[PDB]
Amino acid sequence: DDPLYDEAVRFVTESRRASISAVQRKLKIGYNRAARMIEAMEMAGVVTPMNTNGSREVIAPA
Amino acid sequence: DPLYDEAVRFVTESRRASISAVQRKLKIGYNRAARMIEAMEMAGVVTPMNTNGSREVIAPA
Amino acid sequence: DDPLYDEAVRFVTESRRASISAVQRKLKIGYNRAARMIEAMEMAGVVTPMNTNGSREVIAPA
DNA sequence: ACCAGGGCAGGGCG
DNA sequence: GTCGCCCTGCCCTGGT
Repeated sequence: DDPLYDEAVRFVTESRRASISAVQRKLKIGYNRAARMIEAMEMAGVVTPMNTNGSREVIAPA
Repeated sequence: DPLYDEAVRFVTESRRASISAVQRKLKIGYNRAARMIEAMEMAGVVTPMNTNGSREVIAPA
Repeated sequence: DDPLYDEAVRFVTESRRASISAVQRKLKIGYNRAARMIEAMEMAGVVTPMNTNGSREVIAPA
């Protein structure tokens, strides 16, 4: 539902970075907003769940 | 970034170009500090990273 | 004026270890928080600046 | 009442 | 074992 969602998924899948932090940097948005889009990406199988140390890997092809 | 000149002044005086040093100095987060180091690199104030990961400051103090 | 500064100073001066990492572990604080306090100790003459070889020494007595 | 980003601790690396 | 720095996620300030 976020206007930036499509752009966030593009960034994530092109850059191969699945971090909330990286999205915040690229789109100049806050933690809550970026976290929600990442959670949507997880919910939609674009991005992995995080492992114990918080890192995720990009599922979707670029 | 409105703090760009301050960051430039900091690195050119200290000769330190770590993201973290700038982040602490300017009381800012990692993302904003990284962005500023990137701007300094694009403006020739500091070098890009070498093999290990360290930058040199090119601008005079 | 970090609340934990005096505590950090007592640990550094007792241990003779002027290290950001040792303070992190001793106090259970983040890297930047510990680094800020080491920097503060440098400016106050409690520890030396970082040497060109990396190292730091404690100046102040225990 | 909103919301970017700075407060926090620390894992993963050279 | 040790070190410092990059970059992370999570929590809550700061602000016109």
